[PDB]
Amino acid sequence: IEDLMFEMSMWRCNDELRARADEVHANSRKDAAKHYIEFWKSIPTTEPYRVILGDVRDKLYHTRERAHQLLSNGHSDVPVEATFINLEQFLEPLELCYRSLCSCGDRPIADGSLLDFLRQVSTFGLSLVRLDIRQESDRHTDVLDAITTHLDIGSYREWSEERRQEWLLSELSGKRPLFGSDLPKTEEIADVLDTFHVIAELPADSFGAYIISMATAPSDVLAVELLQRECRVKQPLRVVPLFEKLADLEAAPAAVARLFSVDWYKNRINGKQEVMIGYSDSGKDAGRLSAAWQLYKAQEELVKVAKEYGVKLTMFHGRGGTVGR
Amino acid sequence: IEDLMFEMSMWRCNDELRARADEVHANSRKDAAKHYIEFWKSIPTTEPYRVILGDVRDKLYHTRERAHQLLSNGHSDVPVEATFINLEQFLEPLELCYRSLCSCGDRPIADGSLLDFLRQVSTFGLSLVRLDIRQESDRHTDVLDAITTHLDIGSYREWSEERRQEWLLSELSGKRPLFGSDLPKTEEIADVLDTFHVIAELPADSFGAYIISMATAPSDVLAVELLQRECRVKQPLRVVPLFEKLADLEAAPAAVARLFSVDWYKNRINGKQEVMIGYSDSGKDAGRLSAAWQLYKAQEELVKVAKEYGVKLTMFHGRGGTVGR
Ligand SMILES: [Cl-]
Repeated sequence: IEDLMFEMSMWRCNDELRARADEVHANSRKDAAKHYIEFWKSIPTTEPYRVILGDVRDKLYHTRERAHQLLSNGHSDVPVEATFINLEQFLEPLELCYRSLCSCGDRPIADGSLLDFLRQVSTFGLSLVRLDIRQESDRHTDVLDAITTHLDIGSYREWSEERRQEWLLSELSGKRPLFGSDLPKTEEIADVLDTFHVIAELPADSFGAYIISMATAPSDVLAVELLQRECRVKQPLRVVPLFEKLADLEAAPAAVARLFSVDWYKNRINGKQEVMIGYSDSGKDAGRLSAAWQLYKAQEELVKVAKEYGVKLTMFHGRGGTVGR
Repeated sequence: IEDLMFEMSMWRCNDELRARADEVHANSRKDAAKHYIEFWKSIPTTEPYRVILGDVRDKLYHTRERAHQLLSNGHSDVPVEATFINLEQFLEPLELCYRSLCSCGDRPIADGSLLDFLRQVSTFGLSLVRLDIRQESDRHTDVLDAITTHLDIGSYREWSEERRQEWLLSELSGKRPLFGSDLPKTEEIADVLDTFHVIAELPADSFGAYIISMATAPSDVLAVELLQRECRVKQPLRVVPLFEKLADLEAAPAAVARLFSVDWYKNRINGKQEVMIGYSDSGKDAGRLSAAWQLYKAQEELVKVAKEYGVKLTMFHGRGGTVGR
């Protein structure tokens, strides 16, 4: 950011960026700000790009200090409003600089370091990569079974698929909390519940998708959805199944259509769905050729099903480095 | 405590108090401890009573400091283990000094300042007085009705006494949380829920009884019990009805017997029940004579009911200062 501030030494801006620069120079905090090396003096309105980028540097500093404290200890005294909280609270001031530069005939300048920076921000965000959480279905099954046993209502394990679907649906559309603090938990059970609490405690733009290994029925996706909602995951992430064994690839389109049939999920999925297609285990239990061909059929029929339900499908290819995977 | 430390200058103790004083002088924290004015030097095992009472002063000092912080700000860094947390963790060392003194033929000394102190602790505890929480039944009903309405299960208001009873019982004996953070609350609703949260945050020996104004049915007491359990009140306080209007005094023995009829409540009540008897409103809506007489009969029949159910009843007489109350 300091190198970018050095280059954005222009003085022409449109009335927009001038107004905003006046805003920042208003709350300029006439202080020494000696923790910085460069630009430790309050930036003058002569060079307005440097003013706005100056506020951007302050919010970066405080974001770094907050993350470093949050990591090094368990907590941080750094105020959240002093940091970039949004993926675009960061982007906004840079967008403004770009609009101003183009407005003032400086598109060549704007397409330089400022553009590089814009693409880095829009591409990498506040957390360099979005993290996926992958876990096998049977662990979610164990969790739910502990819950239904504890609620004196049966055993989710022993329940047929239809019973699982109806119950999960009723609990997702219901308004009463499920388990409480007093739920008996295995180390595994508490592992997955705690991972959900960890996901809820953390920023939304840090995570990607929750991938369910050995997914076979909608009860598994709905299970993860309910387990998220009940772990108070404020902005729950998209759930995606992983079909890797060959039989799962044969049965996959049927299962996806049956999932989209659920009006609730089709309404909350918001027209977009991702499903992972594994390449590792297919050519292991059956013929490599049979695996490749069945994969082709799988992609084809998955797209068919998604178009049939008016949902934008993006398929996740779990390819390896070796041709055998 | 310092004056007590000064008088307890004996050198004879039994082996019990000797062992303990040696323990305390072991972890004596060989430091300056200059915040105290008197006894700032590590107390020598020569004066064992002073060793023990000296530790008592450390725990009192830290208890006062924690209480003062907890009051003046919202929180305290003072570790809880440094304080007296139990109303008798305090009593123990003093009991020990008393036992030791009597062992050594010093019962007279034990019956001086030490005894006064024992009685002051055992009578006033860590919180000078135990605080009652009183609220009228209709407010608990409003809360419950908001919950049953929000849970799309009906209207607690419109429900018969029997329906209220069966539902409350099922919820008391159930293990699932009731409402969540998303329960719509009036300012009154959130008032009573918040008082329960305040009760849960605070120590148990700080509170006494929860008095229900306008109590008429077991549903009212069961209601307060459920609201305590659901507000995570770890050690819920005893619920006690208040009969003050003349009709309520007439119906009181019946309503109290009807309460004891619920085996669930009678088994949890631990053989003890308190019920309040108001003296203010009776001689206002009827005569003073009719009210006095009805109060007498009411006490009589209440005792009969409690003896029939093997419950030790203690009655709370809300007498005023004027004869008319
Ligand atoms: Cl119980």
